[PDB]
Amino acid sequence: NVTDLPGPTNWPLLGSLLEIFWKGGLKKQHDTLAEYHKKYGQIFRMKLGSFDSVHLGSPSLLEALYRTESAHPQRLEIKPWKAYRDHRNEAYGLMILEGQEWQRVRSAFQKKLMKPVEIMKLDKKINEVLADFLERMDELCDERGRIPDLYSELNKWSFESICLVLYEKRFGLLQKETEEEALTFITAIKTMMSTFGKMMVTPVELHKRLNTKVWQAHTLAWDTIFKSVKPCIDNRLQRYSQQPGADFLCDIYQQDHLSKKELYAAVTELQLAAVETTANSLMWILYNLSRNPQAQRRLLQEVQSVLPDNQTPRAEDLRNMPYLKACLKESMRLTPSVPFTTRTLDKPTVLGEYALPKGTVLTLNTQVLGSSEDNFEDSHKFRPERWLQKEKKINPFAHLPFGIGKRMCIGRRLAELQLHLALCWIIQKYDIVATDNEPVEMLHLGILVPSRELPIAFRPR
Ligand code: HEM
Ligand SMILES: OC[C@@H]1O[C@@H](OCCCCCC2CCCCC2)[C@@H](O)[C@@H](O)[C@H]1O[C@@H]1O[C@H](CO)[C@@H](O)[C@H](O)[C@@H]1O
Ligand SMILES: OC[C@@H]1O[C@@H](OCCCCCC2CCCCC2)[C@@H](O)[C@@H](O)[C@H]1O[C@@H]1O[C@H](CO)[C@@H](O)[C@H](O)[C@@H]1O
Repeated sequence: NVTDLPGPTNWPLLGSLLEIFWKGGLKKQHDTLAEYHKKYGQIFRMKLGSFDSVHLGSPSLLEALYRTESAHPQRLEIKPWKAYRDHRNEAYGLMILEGQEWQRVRSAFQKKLMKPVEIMKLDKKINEVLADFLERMDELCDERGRIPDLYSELNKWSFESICLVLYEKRFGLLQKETEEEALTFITAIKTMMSTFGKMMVTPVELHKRLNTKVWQAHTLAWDTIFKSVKPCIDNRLQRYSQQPGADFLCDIYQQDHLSKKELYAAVTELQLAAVETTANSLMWILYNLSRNPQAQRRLLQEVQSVLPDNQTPRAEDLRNMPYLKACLKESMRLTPSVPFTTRTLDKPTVLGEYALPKGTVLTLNTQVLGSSEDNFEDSHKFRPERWLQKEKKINPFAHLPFGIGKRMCIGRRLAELQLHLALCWIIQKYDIVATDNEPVEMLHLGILVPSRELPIAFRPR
């Protein structure tokens, strides 16, 4: 068939853009899609307005796509960012780069942020950050052990951290009398990150022509952002000019031939695609911990066994902490920072008892895979163990917080590194206890963030 989908009644003009609201709206989209999947099975499809797409929610369909993968996979078109690059005449980046052009840049970095021997080498820099972060932590801690604006806090950490990795400089976000251009560049990011959203459901080209107030905002946001990044990536190059092998950036710029104009673009989308996501999972892991004392116990122990005394962690030991590394796992399978990624076919393909029309929009509901009762017994349970007892099962195509395919998360490594170190110093110097036992809903706003302030307390030892 072709119209056997099935899916939710196709109600006039809107499509399912009805229930989607008469159920919570966009911020609860992941939930309702989760139900349809429960309903209409492994695969179906819906149309929000004139937007049509088919949802994939199974380990089968996932391999049944991984294998049929193309050389240049591609997700939805982020036209607004593209619009800006063309307008202002700037390069593109792995988020929007395409086909050959993409594959080129990917390879160059891809081969350096996903190679342990290299990533692990970030070792100290991260700790330097982790250091000042905790040093500031107890200061923010009141006496109940709580932090006001935790997310905001963890975001500062992840920002400051990744920029030490990218521009090789501290921005001073972790302590007063050190902000200013720190936050203008931050706002620029925050403004830009909300505005572009509006030129997606609306004709960016139309906007541009009318020079709409919104077009101008987004423009300026990015105009600024590129002005904050450029010099940072010019100092890093002028500094490791005659020192081959040293700077991973300067090495790409020279023996992978890429223009400063391309590096600027690539780095920036790296930062953008980094920070919040990172911070976001860090917070959900903490949260899950605060709700499972036993598992936090078995975790503390493993952090004392491998680190007797309050000594500083180091990339490596992680090899000796299978419960922690898998705590971060299960955490992501129960509370994913990212619910789903999207793909575009560029050749008709086979899925379900169906075959897709080529050029179709696919929404890989990588979330739902977490409750696949056939791969996860008691899906609604935080069990860092299932990922350890080597008697288990779990086909890699059931847990994919970083996306499947070769156009999957390029950060994954360095992300997990950071989410492994910080989490050591945390569970080290602090106990993580629940401030309360009342409901906390996940809300899609780019990445599942929580409905309210996280009810978790940081009591010292
Ligand atoms: C807990 C942290 C993170 C999660 C869960 C995560 C999530 C993902 C996911 C699910 C994708 C989509 C994959 C697909 O197309 O199927 C993605 C793409 C990507 N991520 Fe992350 N990410 C995180 C951190 C990082 C970090 C720290 C960086 C930056 C160095 C990074 C940068 C990117 C980039 C540049 C892409 C686009 C790659 C391309 O298609 O060319 N990520 N990420
Ligand atoms: O930019 C990330 C997300 O990507 C955006 O684009 C993809 C979704 C397309 C529908 C979005 C629009 C629907 C109605 C008009 C406004 C948003 C949306 O998810 C958007 O809500 C957006 O959420 C945005 O991220 C912010 C958090 O830093 C939100 O506070 C902000 O409102 C912004 O919308
Ligand atoms: O969260 C917003 C979107 O929600 C879904 O619908 C998006 C369009 C929203 C439909 C329009 C609604 C808002 C205004 C018009 C009426 C209702 C999916 O596309 C989903 O993949 C999602 O698409 C978004 O894509 C962005 C790409 O950067 C990311 O924020 C993220 O992938 C997100 O899912």
